[PDB]
Amino acid sequence: NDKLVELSKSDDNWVMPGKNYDSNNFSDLKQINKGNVKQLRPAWTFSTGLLNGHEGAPLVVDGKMYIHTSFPNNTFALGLDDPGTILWQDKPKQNPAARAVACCDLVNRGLAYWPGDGKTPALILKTQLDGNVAALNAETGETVWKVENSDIKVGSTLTIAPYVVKDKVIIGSSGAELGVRGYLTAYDVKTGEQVWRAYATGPDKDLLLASDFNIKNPHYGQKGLGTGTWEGDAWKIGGGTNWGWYAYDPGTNLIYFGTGNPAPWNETMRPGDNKWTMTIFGRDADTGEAKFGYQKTPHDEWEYAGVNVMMLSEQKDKDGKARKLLTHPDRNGIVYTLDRTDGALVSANKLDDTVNVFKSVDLKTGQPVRDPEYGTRMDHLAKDICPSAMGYHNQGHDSYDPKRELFFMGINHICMDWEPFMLPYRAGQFFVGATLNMYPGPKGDRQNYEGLGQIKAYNAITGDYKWEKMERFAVWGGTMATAGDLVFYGTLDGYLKARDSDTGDLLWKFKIPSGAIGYPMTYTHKGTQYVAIYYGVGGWPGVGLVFDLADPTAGLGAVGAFKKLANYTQMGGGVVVFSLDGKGPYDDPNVGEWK
Amino acid sequence: NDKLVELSKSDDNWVMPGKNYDSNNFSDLKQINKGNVKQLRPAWTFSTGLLNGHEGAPLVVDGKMYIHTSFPNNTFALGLDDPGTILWQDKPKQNPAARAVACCDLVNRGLAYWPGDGKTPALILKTQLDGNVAALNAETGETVWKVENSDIKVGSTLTIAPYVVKDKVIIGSSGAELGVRGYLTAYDVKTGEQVWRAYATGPDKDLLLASDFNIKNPHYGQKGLGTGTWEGDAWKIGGGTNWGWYAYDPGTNLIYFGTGNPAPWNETMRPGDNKWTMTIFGRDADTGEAKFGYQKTPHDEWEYAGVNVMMLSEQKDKDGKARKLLTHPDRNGIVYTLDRTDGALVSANKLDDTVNVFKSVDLKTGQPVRDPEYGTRMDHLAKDICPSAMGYHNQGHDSYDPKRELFFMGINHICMDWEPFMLPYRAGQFFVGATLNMYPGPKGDRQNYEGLGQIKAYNAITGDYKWEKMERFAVWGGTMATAGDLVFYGTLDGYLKARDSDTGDLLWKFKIPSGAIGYPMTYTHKGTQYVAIYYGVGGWPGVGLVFDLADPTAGLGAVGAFKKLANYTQMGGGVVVFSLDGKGPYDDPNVGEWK
Amino acid sequence: YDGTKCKAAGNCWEPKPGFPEKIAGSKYDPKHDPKELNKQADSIKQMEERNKKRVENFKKTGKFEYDVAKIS
Amino acid sequence: YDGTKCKAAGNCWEPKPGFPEKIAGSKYDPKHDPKELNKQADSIKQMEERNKKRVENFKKTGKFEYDVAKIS
Ligand SMILES: O=C(O)c1cc(C(=O)O)c2c(n1)C(=O)C(=O)c1cc(C(=O)O)[nH]c1-2
Ligand SMILES: O=C(O)c1cc(C(=O)O)c2c(n1)C(=O)C(=O)c1cc(C(=O)O)[nH]c1-2
Ligand SMILES: [Ca+2]
Ligand SMILES: [Ca+2]
Repeated sequence: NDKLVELSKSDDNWVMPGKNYDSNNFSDLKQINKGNVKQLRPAWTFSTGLLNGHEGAPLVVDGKMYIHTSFPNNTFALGLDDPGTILWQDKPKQNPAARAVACCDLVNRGLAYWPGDGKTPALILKTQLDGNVAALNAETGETVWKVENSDIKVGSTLTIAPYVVKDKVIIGSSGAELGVRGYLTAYDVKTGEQVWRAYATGPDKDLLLASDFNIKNPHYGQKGLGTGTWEGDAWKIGGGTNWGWYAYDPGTNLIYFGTGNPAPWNETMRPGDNKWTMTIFGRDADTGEAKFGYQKTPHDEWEYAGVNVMMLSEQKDKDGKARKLLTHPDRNGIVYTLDRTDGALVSANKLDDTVNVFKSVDLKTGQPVRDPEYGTRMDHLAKDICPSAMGYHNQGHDSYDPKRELFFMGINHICMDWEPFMLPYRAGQFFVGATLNMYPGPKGDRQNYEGLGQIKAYNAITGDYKWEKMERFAVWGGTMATAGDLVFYGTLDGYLKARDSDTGDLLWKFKIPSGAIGYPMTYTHKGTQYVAIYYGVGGWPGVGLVFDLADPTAGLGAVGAFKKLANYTQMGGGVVVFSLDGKGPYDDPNVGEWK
Repeated sequence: NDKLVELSKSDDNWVMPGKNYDSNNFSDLKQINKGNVKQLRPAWTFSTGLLNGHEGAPLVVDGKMYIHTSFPNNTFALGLDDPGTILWQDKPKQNPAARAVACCDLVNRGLAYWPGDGKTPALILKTQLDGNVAALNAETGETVWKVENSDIKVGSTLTIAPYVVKDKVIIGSSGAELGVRGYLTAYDVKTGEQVWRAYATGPDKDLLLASDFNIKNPHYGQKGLGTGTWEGDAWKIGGGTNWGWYAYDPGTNLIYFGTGNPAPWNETMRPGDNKWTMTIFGRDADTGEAKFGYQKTPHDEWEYAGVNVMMLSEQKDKDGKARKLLTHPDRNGIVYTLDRTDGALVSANKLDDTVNVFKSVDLKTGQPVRDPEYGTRMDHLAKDICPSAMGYHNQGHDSYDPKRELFFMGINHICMDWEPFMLPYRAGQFFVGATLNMYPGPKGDRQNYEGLGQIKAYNAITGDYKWEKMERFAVWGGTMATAGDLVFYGTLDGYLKARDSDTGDLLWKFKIPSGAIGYPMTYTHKGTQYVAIYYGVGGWPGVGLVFDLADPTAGLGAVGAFKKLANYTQMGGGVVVFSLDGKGPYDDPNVGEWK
Repeated sequence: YDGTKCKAAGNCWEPKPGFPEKIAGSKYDPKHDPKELNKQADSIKQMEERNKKRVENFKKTGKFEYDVAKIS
Repeated sequence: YDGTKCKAAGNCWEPKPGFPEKIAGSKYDPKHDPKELNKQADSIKQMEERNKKRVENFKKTGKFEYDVAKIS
């Protein structure tokens, strides 16, 4: 969408998840920099009135901030000139039954925005846990249109954020833990009319493949694998849902995203590669057809849902060739980097050297070399597998410094024990079939259950890690970087941290109300630069804390892994905005007063 | 308790509700003053993980901060050197049925503290909505003893904060809206053993009166009125519960507090003065016997629950006599000031001149001159009565500047329409019997429903108001004043404000996450002075927002009165701590990190 | 009724124009069931009874037990 | 099974030592009920059907109505 592209070039805007179509989460603003960060302080705050995990980040467009919350997914609009006054609010009424079919806490990654043409006004697009997708009038908040995308009666819910490309909205899908066959849909932003819908498994017809799909990398596989790599109708409940993030290149007109884990978790019941879940896709924005597809984890047996963030860039490869790339830190512990024009593998390195599920990833066959010693299977107990189902990198949205050519990623250091079990499939009921036990990785304190995370600076071409740092808990919600030589990010134990982009030294941090599982964002308003971030621990890692679970194997094993989380934080829900010296709207105490 | 008295003299302590036994809420700390207030910023925050109203204020003793929350009444302990780490937490398991019998939101005014003698360790005393009173080990958080004070099956709950005097704990009571006969109890802080329990209605034996009760003011009334001013057994469900605050004078060894409104609200069903509710009491800490009792609102017909704050002081009266006083801003709109040694009336002025329920308060008969035009009664609709049942002053705990001899009070500007109705009494069910309709007072905007509050500086001897200021909403949770010439207080629309003690000019304010219904408190830690305050709107004024009510007469009429509250705030729950320039524990980003 | 004239010290209630001096047997008679009016009192002397046991036991054993059922 | 040898492009799955090449009729047969396996597909073409009505109506009337029942 060219207004969006234009708008995203503005520093007092943040018009889409990931800031821009490259989704680098990078700001050219250098007002707040490593020289003055130690003066960063809260300018104002806003409680959303809800508990549970608060993922994503707010949007700032045309002097207004749009805030989204966890279930029941409310939407608020604040005037940057007087944030204490809620311009309008949308409070959906949803079937409380949706709560029962949500695997990993009642979260939502964010709102999208469409500029408007003329006949139609600017719109705020949102998704609801219950499956509805709605378009709200950006200025009044009234509903322009609302349609059904996912049906909870079958286990399908929605947590992903919408994505606006040209004049269409892209909606993902969630539910693999309940055997939901994945599919992403494109709607007409103006009317809610369905343009195209592609599935992750089954007949090529449902897959919506371009006639030249993977023509440049025939070994990735091509026609017939949607059913070929499955036994019988198994694919019908094969999973592959996409609930992560997207990236877009106007040049190729391709939408870049990854599909999720196949169902069930029980490896033994899914003989075959399970094309096409766990795969990096290149789809044409308008037609929906896939031009290339590389499967990261053939026949998954760890739940390495391959939906993680896509970050685009342009760099020279080891041959000095300029390449249009896409970097992808997957759940399986490998950071993939492909040519975003034909899908060629450029590099696939381990996030951490403790990764042991794969010996390596053969760049010329594209297949990952499996170390049998760590696979899973019926009637067996696999131990000390890394990464765990939570992966060495999850839902967090990282960032990339175009100048340094460095990706700052929020890593997970968690391994697991695993043993599957048989179970029937009943639409509407969980279809996991595996009991896990997770704990800190080799570099963490396995005794006191701490040292579950890390943050590193990485180069996709060299594969070198400029620097690495250990975090008490997994760095779950992503990072953001500015030209001020800073890298900001929130932590589960309830901090907003800033590190030197070059050395990784911790320069500053603040104690926010609750753990952070979303990414920071920054904007300027009337000359002042602000940094905002949501607070409210939750998501998979906070499951035990949220639903008050004690059994270490509860919450699909997550509970045990974060047993110490409750000594550093409690639930919460809101936004904290920082500015140099806390400068803000109310510096003149009379603004907002009653006269 | 002499250690408490001693401890309260320390600036890095806040050992009891109201700061000290005089309960002036005054700090001699002048680090933060009207000269540098504009630099006050958030040092750190803490979400309590619960929604609903957060009243009271935290305690700070021996380098630790103790935080209390709303139902289910959790307790947290934070180390001032590293607040991000929860030392210990107490999470009570309570019958969810307690929620149904709570008139005004699931709040709790705070924790109390007992120094410990030798055999027994320092204790944190707390009350629970379900009626239990518990003593926790101040350092470990384990339960030392727990006893039943109120039974929810009969409508009696607990929201008041404990009060430690010498070696006993004083527990109030709540439930008049369900016809609960009031009684306060004194327990042995060491064992939980009941020492004495006095009731607010009935036989003098239950009233626990000293043989010389009101000997200095026989006209107040003496023996036999506990039943004499009622018809039949009506007193048995007469109300009079005490859920406000106390004050204590070691000199007189008297505990000062006020009793609540009689039941039901239906004036017609309670013929008689209803001794002894709505009365200011002077009870001996050890024996429990009452040495004086002045009834503020004989035969209440507006629900002017007389439980408001008691603030002691020593001033010269108009005759130049030095007097040991007690000032009491009541719900009925009159600020009473009596001699705290014999209970003599010294002054009784109107909080605001718009008070019309009483023409005046005759100082030599002690009776308030009633203006029939605004009373209530069966088969009639009273209109434009001021103050409303919410009163011109509620549960908020104000403060007093000993140097200026000024009381800074958080006032309510709300009037009401009223009409009672007959109804049976069934233990366990509400027994209100009156339908109200409230709105802004004369000085507010009755059109847009704003201008519901005000804050004033008042002199008890002169009756003069040094200054008055209008607030958008009622100033519900009290104020705190320091030698820095500042008066801090939180607002329902979600600010922490500071005004010049002399002029009342707004010098600074900050936007906290949610409305504030508790009072601010201040302490020093390692030389730095901090100001903390809870956030999380609720209580009676937030009822509509909390339980999502729309009917203006819902929430006992409160709903309509605060219909605009939801445009400025949402629920929340936590603590915000401010310090000059935001200086704090984490100025060195490495403190609290994982190594 | 303006509260100024008192039958006796501390007793100044007067019925409003048109209302009985005693609502007993009047249109406005509550007709309260003494069965109900006494529930609160029993509630307390049971609570006091249990607490008595809890406290005494604590004094005796030095260990506090809340469940009266488990006290001997 | 190390994923290195492939029956064909994009197809490299091999059974682990001791497991069938086809779980059909084996100890590990899911025995999935096709009745169940088809619930999801119907769910979608009903949702698409309703949305079709909602959208078309919106285009027609210029007014959006979510309740299909109220659409004519
Ligand atoms: O298969 C699925 O469709 C699906 C959906 C989601 C979700 O919607 O949030 C998660 C996962 N899987 C998953 O495996 C997991 O790692 C996870 C973590 C979180 C989180 O919000 O922290 N969501 C999800
Ligand atoms: O009669 C009673 O026992 C009783 C109890 C309480 C309470 O416990 O909080 C309130 C009231 N009355 C009352 O009239 C009212 O004004 C009120 C406001 C609030 C509040 O927390 O904001 N509590 C109470
Ligand atoms: Ca999953
Ligand atoms: Ca009351």
